[PDB]
Amino acid sequence: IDNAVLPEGSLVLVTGANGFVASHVVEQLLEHGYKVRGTARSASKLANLQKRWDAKYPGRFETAVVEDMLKQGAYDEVIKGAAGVAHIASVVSFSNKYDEVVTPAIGGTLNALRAAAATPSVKRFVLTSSTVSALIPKPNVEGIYLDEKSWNLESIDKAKTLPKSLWVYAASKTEAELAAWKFMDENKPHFTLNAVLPNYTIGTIFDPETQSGSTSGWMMSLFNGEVSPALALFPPTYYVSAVDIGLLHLGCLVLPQIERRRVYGTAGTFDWNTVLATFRKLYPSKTFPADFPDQGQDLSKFDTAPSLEILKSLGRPGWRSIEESIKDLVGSE
Repeated sequence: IDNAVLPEGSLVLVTGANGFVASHVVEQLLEHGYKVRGTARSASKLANLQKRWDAKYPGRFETAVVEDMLKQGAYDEVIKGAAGVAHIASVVSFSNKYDEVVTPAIGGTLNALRAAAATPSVKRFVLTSSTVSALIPKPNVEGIYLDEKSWNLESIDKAKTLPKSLWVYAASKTEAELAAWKFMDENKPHFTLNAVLPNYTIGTIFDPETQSGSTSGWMMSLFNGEVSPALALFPPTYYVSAVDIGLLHLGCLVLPQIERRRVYGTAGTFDWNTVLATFRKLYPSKTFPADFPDQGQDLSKFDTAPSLEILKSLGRPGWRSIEESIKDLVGSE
């Protein structure tokens, strides 16, 4: 990578490396010559992914165990020697008290930032956030533009008032990311922070046994013919390729021109009927559900300027298409 701020072969700590999105961040780091120390709550969580990375990138991936993200000193061992940190682990609480969800969300974010601030070798920190820190999609509503100053302030109220799950998740992601930027502003540490905000990530599932509770796992369920009533809870939104998400994290870790940015992972709009149409083109002889009721379309637009700058600097023309992203997940013919 031209002008990479982390020298080739540098070590990057990736927390929560067994997650679906996180595993694509790992893969792109390893693909570009970096060493990765990937954490999980137990070594068994990473066993299958470790075997893949041991074959594909021998000697470049190391499993690490961080059982408790919230513990003081949780990262004291695994941060050592790291030049970059991709913080993809999070504590997701299902408590019916708002503070019991938002407190560990913020705490897990700050715990990693504090460890990085205490480690002089860390030059770059990338936080995995979500487009829900900007908005929950509003189908068929015009005039919505999201830029790097857009925040889901609406979600905090709804999470405290509604007698839902999506709004509570949105509020916790919003508060966690705000706490990260506030940490940088209060403490002015020696490293630079960027955040990647994926929308609906579509790509290859490297380990289906453990990664099927993910955006791509739910899509794979539909490919196999299942029609959960829960599909109606997903509004029309933007997709993004899993490879592209990995590249966006890589660019946030190594590209000199990307500093203090919120990088939207928002390639194009889609709904479940777009997915079904793509399935039918990829597998014309496979049986798929007929179209779902119309849910409207996402008419919002995101400022993807830093995202496209990253992709171009990394040798990509632009976003991977939804057809290619879904093919990465399900194959073709």
